[PDB]
Order: sequence, then C-alpha cells, then structure tokens
Amino acid sequence: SIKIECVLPENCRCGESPVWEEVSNSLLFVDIPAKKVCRWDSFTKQVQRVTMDAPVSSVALRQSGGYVATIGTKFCALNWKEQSAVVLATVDNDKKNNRFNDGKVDPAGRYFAGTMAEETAPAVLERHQGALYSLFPDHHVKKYFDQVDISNGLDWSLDHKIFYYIDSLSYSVDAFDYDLQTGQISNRRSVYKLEKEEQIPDGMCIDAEGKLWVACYNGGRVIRLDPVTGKRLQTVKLPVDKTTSCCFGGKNYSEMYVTCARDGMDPEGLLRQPEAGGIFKITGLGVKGIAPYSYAG
Amino acid sequence: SIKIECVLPENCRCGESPVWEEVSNSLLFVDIPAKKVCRWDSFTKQVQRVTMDAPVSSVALRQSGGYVATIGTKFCALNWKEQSAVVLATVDNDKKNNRFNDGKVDPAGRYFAGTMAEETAPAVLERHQGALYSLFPDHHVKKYFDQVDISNGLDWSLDHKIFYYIDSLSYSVDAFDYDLQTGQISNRRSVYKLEKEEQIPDGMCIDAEGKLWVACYNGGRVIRLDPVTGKRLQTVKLPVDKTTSCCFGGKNYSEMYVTCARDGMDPEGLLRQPEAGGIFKITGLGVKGIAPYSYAG
Ligand SMILES: [Ca+2]
Ligand SMILES: [Ca+2]
Repeated sequence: SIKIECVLPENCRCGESPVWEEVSNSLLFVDIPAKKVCRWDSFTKQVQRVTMDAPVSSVALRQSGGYVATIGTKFCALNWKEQSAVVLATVDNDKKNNRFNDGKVDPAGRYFAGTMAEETAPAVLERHQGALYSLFPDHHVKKYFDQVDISNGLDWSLDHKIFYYIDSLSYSVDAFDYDLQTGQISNRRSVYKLEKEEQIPDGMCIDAEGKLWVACYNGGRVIRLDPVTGKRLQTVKLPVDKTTSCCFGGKNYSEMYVTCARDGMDPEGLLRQPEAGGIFKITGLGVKGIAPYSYAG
Repeated sequence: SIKIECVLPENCRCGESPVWEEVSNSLLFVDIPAKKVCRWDSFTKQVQRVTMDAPVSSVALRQSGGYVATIGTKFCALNWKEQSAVVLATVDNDKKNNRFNDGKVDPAGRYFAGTMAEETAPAVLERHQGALYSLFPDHHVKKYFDQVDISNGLDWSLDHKIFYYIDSLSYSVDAFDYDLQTGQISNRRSVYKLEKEEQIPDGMCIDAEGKLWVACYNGGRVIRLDPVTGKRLQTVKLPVDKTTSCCFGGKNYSEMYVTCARDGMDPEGLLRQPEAGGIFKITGLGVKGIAPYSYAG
C-alpha cells in the first residue's frame, strides 16, 4: 500500500535539500553541481529553475519573503523573480576548496548549514575540512565545531530540546542537547550507527512522531529511526540507488519527497534506473511529518 | 590458521618503527614519547633501551655501523655503544611544534622520513604541517612535498619502480612512480581507501609477493592489500585496538612483528587488553617479507 512514484524526472546531477512550501503547495530543491535551485508546484506540475555562479547546496524559506540558500561558502538571500542573490555572510574564509553541504532552519529561525571539502568523490575529498555554522536572524554567524568530514542531514526534536546531526563518513546519526533560546548545542552522542547495507547516511528529517527518516546514499532507501530507543523501525526501498535526502510535504505532510543523484552512475545503472536524479514521492506510509521552519532574518 | 603471540609485553606508550636486525636476531623499535630506541633479542628475550633527548619516531640500520634515527625534527646517527646522537640534518626549522613520524630506508640506502605537527590527542593536531623528506648518503635532504597531515607508513615495490605512502588523515594508501637511481617520485595516485572499520592507516610494509600490509590504528588489525587492483586480500585481527606498525622478521622474514600503543587507552580498555603497547608476533601468514635496507651515509 506504499506507493513510490517519480513526480518529476528532473535527472538531477545531485538532487538535494527538498523543502515543502505549504503556502504554495510547492517543493523546493537543489541540484548541487548544476548550481541550480528548483521550485515545483504540486498543483500545476510546473517547475521553475534558477542557476547560480557556484554550487548551491541547500535552500530554505525566508519568512520576510523569498528564500535563503547556501551558494559556495556563502549564506545568501534569493529573490526568485529578480533572479538575484545577496550575500548575507561568508564562511570557511581560510579553506580554499570548500563548499556548504546540507542546511536547514532551526525552530528559532536560524539557518544551520555545514561545510565540507569539495569532492572528486565520497571518501574522496580532503578529510575533516568542514565545520557546522548557523546564520542567526541578526546575520551573525556562529561556528559550532570543526573537523567535519561531510556535513549532512540535520533536524530538531519536536519539543525543541534536541538537535540531530549527520557527518556522513562517521556512519552515525548523532544527537546534541539544544537550547532554543540561544542556539547552543552540547553533549554530542551517537543515537544510531548504520548497518553496512545502509551505506552512507545523507539527508534526514524528523516526523510528527519524533522519529527520524534518513536517506541512504548508494543504499537506495530511506530508513526510519527511533532516536530514543536507538532502533531502526522501518526500511523503504526506492527504485534508484543514490537516494540523497527526504522531507515530508503534500496534504497534511502525509507524503514523503525523496531526492537522488544521477552523477557517478555507469550506463548500466542508468539503464535499470532511468529515473535516477528524479524527485520521488512516497505515499501510504501512515506517518506524517511537520512543517519546515523559515529563516527569521 | 595464524598464531599470534605477545612476545614482549612492553606496555609501550607508543611502540613504533619495527625493524628486524637479522645479524643479531633482534627486533629494533622505538617508543616515541618515552624517547627510547629499543632492541629485543629474540633468543634471550631481553630488551635494551637507550634514552634520547627528544621524541624518537623511527630508527633504521646504518651500513657503516650503529643506527640512524629521527629525533624531534632531526636526522641523526646513533652510536648505540656510546648512546650518543650526531645530527646529520634538520628539517622544519620554521615549525611551533613538529616532529618526524615514520621513516624507512629506500632500496638505494636513502633515509625517507616525514613530519607532522605534534599531537594533543589522537589523532588531533594542527593540520597540514608536515612534509616528506629523504636524507641522501652525503647528508643532503630532499623535500618531496608538503601539506602532509600525519606522515606515516611507507615502502617500495620489489622491482624498485614504485613508492607506497600513507598520510594517515587521507585514509588512503598512495603510490608514486619511483626512480631508484635519483630517489625521485612522481605521479601520485591512490591505490587503496580504507573502509570505516579499518580506522586510521598507520605503518605499512611490503611482502615478498609485492602485496602491502597496513597497521590500522584503532582498528585492531593489519590488512593485506593488492596495490594493482585495490583489493583488500586479507584481514588479521589483533587482541589490541591501537595497532601502529608492522614488519617482517624471524628466520628468512617468515614472521610478522606488530607494534602498538598504550597511550590514549581508557582504564577500561586496558583492562580489556592488558598487553596494549606490546610487541606481537604473527606466524602462519603463509608469505614472507623482505629485509630492511641500510642507510648508506
Ligand atoms: Ca546531502
Ligand atoms: Ca606510525
């Protein structure tokens, strides 16, 4: 009764950062090395595309209007209709081949995003070169920690007391105590270690029951995790191997949207997986998610 | 089957640089932060140790008599007999806290050794402060490259046309084309990426079939690698996690000796592995190694 369909065969090089915009019933997402932000209207089925001058690794809603995005190593505000971005802040000013990777807005409107060294591939990048940052509403940037290999999926518990975080090459989903008032995190611990067949943990979202959904890059699946009991609750396999991230959207957040990547596939894979890089929608899971937060600056 | 024996429960802070001295049937090794160069007589089972005035990170045979060693950031001649060091050359004169790490003599009698920033935890240190050097027979020094994190295992193919090399924080074994006659290296490429469970690649030696054995720090193992296919051929697990290096020794190089470290172990861990820091001997691998080369200067 679980239905998986490709709703948009966008053939992304590396589709990422799905975000649901409930005021327009649209899905935003990026295609990182194509430098591309996309917005798909789920009612008209139309997609709009904008291309930036550097890799675009995440996008988020901005409450005052437009969007925010991580472009290269810069936090930026985007005016969609003017096709214009303004730089809010720049990070990793000493590295000279880094980029932002995954990012998401916290329950107080702060845009968290982490970095990584750029890659010729998974493990193939300079190691431990990233850091986790957050852009506060007053446009100050906080640096939380470094030594990150690949900053990836992240989300917050429903009572806004825990921050969940993936550094991919740790193969671990971690938790921190989190203070909603100051944005401060502490007491890092692992909540879940992936199995071999689950491959590399990539993007992540929480659901309305407090469970975590993690996209498994090269594992062709999302997994549902109980961060309190530490147990995997479910596996949902997709028709593509390079599953990168996931969010809930649609009617009452009852649908899951999954991004994936076409880069790195050989001909043979591409036959077999002709919708690689598409946007997939999973219905019938019997769980709902929650709305995303919007940047407050 | 293989057989593993702790032949010397030496409890080294950080045992390293194992070298077999067949002319005395002894294993040479260092304990880096204890500042000691050690000889273990495999017949009487007794150990000699000489204390230097700075961390001693590698030792090698010197054809003309005695040993050469890397002490702090100095290449030194060691008169065993007087327990005196003569500086042959120094490197990293500009650095706030570097030391040599692993070193080994090449097939023409040149002393290769590289550096790193000193640690404050494993493996945690100022990034990219090291370089790979070689000490030539007339005591001049060649600098091959910098931006090294932790210079660390190395060896040469049996046809003397390839040099293999680990910078630990690359989690990779690299190969270079190597010219016996000039000591020059070129065309760097990775030949093997460690898997997550293999942790940090540390020391490395070649066997008589041209395959590489790599000690996996915190992985409690040595792995056998095929540098031509990139395939891992074998895993041998040890009773301790902090395996640091390995060499062949014993009669016709038919036994493997493995060093390890006690530093950074929890009281806990020690308790689970009381021989941490010991010297282990592995028999039954079914392949032999080759003799160490001797410094020609
Ligand atoms: Ca990702
Ligand atoms: Ca070492």
